[PDB]
Amino acid sequence: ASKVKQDMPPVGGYGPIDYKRNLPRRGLSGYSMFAVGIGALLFGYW
Amino acid sequence: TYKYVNLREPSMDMKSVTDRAAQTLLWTELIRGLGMTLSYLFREPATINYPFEKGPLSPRFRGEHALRRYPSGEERCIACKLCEAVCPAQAITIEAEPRADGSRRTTRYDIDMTKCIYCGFCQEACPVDAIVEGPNFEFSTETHEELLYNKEKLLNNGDKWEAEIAANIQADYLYR
Amino acid sequence: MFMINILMLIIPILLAVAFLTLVERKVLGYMQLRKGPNVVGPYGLLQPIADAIKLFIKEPLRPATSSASMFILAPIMALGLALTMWIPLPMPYPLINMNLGVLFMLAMSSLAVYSILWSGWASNSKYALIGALRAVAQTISYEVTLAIILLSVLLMSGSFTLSTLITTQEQMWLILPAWPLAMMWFISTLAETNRAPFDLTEGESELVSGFNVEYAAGPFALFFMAEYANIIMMNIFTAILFLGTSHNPHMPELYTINFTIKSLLLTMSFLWIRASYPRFRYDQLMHLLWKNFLPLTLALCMWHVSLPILTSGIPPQT
Amino acid sequence: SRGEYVVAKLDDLINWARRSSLWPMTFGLACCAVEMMHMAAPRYDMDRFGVVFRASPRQSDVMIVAGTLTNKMAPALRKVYDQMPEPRYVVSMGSCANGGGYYHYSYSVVRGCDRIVPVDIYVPGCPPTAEALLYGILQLQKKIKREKRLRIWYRR
Amino acid sequence: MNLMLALLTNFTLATLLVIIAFWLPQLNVYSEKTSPSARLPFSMKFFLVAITFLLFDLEIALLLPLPWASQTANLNTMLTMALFLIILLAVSLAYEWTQKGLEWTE
Ligand SMILES: CCCCCCCCCCCCCCCCCC(=O)OC[C@H](COP(=O)(O)OCCN)OC(=O)CCCCCCCCCCCCCCCCC
Ligand SMILES: CCCCCCCCCCCCCCCCCC(=O)OC[C@H](COP(=O)(O)OCCN)OC(=O)CCCCCCCCCCCCCCCCC
Ligand SMILES: CCCCCCCCCCCCO[C@@H]1O[C@H](CO)[C@@H](O[C@H]2O[C@H](CO)[C@@H](O)[C@H](O)[C@H]2O)[C@H](O)[C@H]1O
Ligand code: SF4
Ligand code: SF4
Ligand code: SF4
Repeated sequence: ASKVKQDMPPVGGYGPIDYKRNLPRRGLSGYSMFAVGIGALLFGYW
Repeated sequence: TYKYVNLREPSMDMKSVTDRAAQTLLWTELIRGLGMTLSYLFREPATINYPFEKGPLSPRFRGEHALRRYPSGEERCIACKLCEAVCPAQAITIEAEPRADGSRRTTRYDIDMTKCIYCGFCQEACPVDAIVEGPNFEFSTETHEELLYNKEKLLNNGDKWEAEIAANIQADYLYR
Repeated sequence: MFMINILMLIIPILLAVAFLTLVERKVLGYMQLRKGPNVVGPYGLLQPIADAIKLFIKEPLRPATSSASMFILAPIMALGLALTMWIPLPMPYPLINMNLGVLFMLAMSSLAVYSILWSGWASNSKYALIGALRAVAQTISYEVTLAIILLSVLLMSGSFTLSTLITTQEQMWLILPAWPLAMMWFISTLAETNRAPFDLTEGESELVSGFNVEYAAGPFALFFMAEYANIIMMNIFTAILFLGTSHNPHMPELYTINFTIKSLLLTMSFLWIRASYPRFRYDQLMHLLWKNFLPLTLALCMWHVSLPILTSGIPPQT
Repeated sequence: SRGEYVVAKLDDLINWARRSSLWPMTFGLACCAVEMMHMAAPRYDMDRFGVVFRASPRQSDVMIVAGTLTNKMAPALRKVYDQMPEPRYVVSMGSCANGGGYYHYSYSVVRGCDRIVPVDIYVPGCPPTAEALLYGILQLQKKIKREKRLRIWYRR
Repeated sequence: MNLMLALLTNFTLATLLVIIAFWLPQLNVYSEKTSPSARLPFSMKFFLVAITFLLFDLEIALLLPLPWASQTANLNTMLTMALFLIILLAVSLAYEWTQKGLEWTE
């Protein structure tokens, strides 16, 4: 007899699926940013 | 279970207040949005080169109608009118009588392709796989009258597309 | 000889505008994961030509204008002023070397608001006129910061001569000493030319934005050419002002190549921005000017008057 | 250097420009508008053919009727058509616009938009696939390519 | 002479493009169609933004000579009067701001 064959998940299921929000952290601190910007002005002024 | 989408109170220390001031003045979160569109600029686009390339379809696709035959060339349609009864749009008009040899065959089989909703109910209802929706979807016309198919048009579609229609039926009839 | 020089400026300007329309559609296309024009000519290189022919043989619109003279004057003024803005630009040598070239460019751009006003008057539509008045209010508002920002930078240059900005930046781009002014300058040019996110004439908040509304207008192509000529010109002005290119008198072409690249990149950033952000509300872009840029621009003007004096860095007058 | 030759080549030029720069005014009435939006989306990118996505009715050259035209809506559709500058073309997209479709027998539905405006291309389907609509637009381009306005003028 | 020639050329071409933009469509000979003061009402706010632009624009006229003014020997006087003008420009904004002259809500 031919066994039943229909669309089914693979043995052991499927692998994990991500869904949570992921917005990574980037850049420098506020202090560091303002330091770089002020340093640029001073060098330009000089 | 539920979660809050927007119930975070910002911290009010120097480190944090100055981080938010930097964002306001230095436009950092706006620059971040520019980064995302720049990244897309360097991605391969998803555009296919139609009509040299075609969007993928499946054997179940519901396209232009066609009337089929048996391998001998005899028509499959025996004018039962199940298709005309089920048609949600009343797009099918059938008349029938005994053929010269006594066979039960249609003398009219019209589909108003501008009434049809391309639902595929007719091919589900047909007891002999006579009427099908084939794979053709490129049959737009310049006049309204060209979309009122009579039996001759539909038999011609069957003879035109049978090679593909038969293979698609072979691929899906075990799901039916 | 001079007549050749004029035509060697006007004609390339019109061609750059034509092909900027293609660059905009392809750059916006690829940022949107698609291609944009690539069928009409190889890589869409004939698309500007097909659009130009198509527009000029299209039927003129209805309804009829309220004022025939103002209907005709507005496009003449828009395009005439747009081309005029190019004549003092040093690339590296100007067509017309003006001692007050920067002031000339300010003065001519302040006249560009008349085409908006006249085309609204000639639209024969009450709602279209109200749309024109909102556009004028936006334009003149952001003219205030452009003038004050420009004055602040010239305090480091020392004169109103455009080619003196080249000498001023011989050692270093002015964007370093003046990046806060460059930021507000660049946004003001976007708002001045009614570019996204400041393109409310093409937005959804106008009384005439409804698709089924109609009013006297056109020709569309001539107004469109004038607008895009100003986009390029403003970005050329931005490069000269803040990203000065070194000029070698014996190899002027090197200036032109480097100067053209910077202008192109700045122009592409206009397209970049249009792809990236939603549109401002009218009251919000007024708030941006009057309650953010203007207070900071006045403060930075005070600073740039004082800074050369207190550092003993006043520039020369000649 | 006959006038027939020059008129023939001038026809090809203006026909080329008009079909290569087709600006549609999409009248998104119902479901079919979704497939029209999938024709603009990245996979098919109608803009790559010179067919700008969102164009104002003042500059549009073709009206696409994408959905059911009800009686209450018919006057507004005719008004837009009358305000389109020429040359103007109409594409009827989907069963509803073609002939009423599923709602053909309704008291409130116009049985085909060709009772209101002249239609150049009929695109069948409920809805036509985005590719089917694109096929229809390319069919309109070839119809424009066949135009002979100047040849007919020359023989008047 | 050159500037006059440039202005004449620029506005001459703009004029020719405009008239041919209006005549060239008449080659098609399209069919005939045969189918079509007072307040606006104007908001006071739109008038007041225009007036504010003007008064701010007049103060900018007084600030334009600043690049030349910095070449003077009397720098202390010049700097005092330059900052005085810009500050009064700021005071005009502050007065407008704190009397809700910059609002768009009715
Ligand atoms: C030593 C001392 C020397 C003294 C001088 C020291 C000065 C340095 C410290 C000051 C820094 C000044 C920064 C200058 C930028 C102006 C800041 C600004 O006004 O942005 C805030 C504005 C409003 O922000 P919002 O959060 O909406 O509301 C706040 C008001 N309630 O929001 C905005 O303006 C956002 C921008 C709106 C437009 C968005 C679309 C464009 C974004 C992309 C631009 C990319 C960068 C362009 C760079 C071009 C350079 C050529
Ligand atoms: C048509 C395309 C042409 C381009 C061709 C290809 C070349 C690409 C070059 C473009 C470079 C910009 C693209 C990359 C931008 C994306 C990087 C990024 O996302 O950084 C985000 C970073 C973090 O932001 P955030 O998460 O909010 O953190 C806040 C507290 N840390 O945010 C930041 O750190 C921002 C730091 C910079 C802030 C500077 C503020 C503006 C100052 C104006 C100076 C402009 C100087 C440059 C102008 C050009 C002259 C060279
Ligand atoms: C020698 C050169 C001769 C001049 C040639 C001029 C060719 C002009 C080609 C334009 C190509 C299409 O370019 C595109 O047009 C449409 C207008 O329909 C613009 O569309 C924009 O303006 C219209 C209103 O005017 C809005 O309804 C629309 O929402 C907005 O996006 C796009 O911002 C622009 O990217
Ligand atoms: S597909 Fe549906 S609507 Fe069309 S003829 Fe068959 S049953 Fe009728
Ligand atoms: S097509 Fe099939 S269902 Fe319809 S009348 Fe013929 S045999 Fe019956
Ligand atoms: S034809 Fe079909 S898909 Fe299109 S509007 Fe009508 S019911 Fe919807």
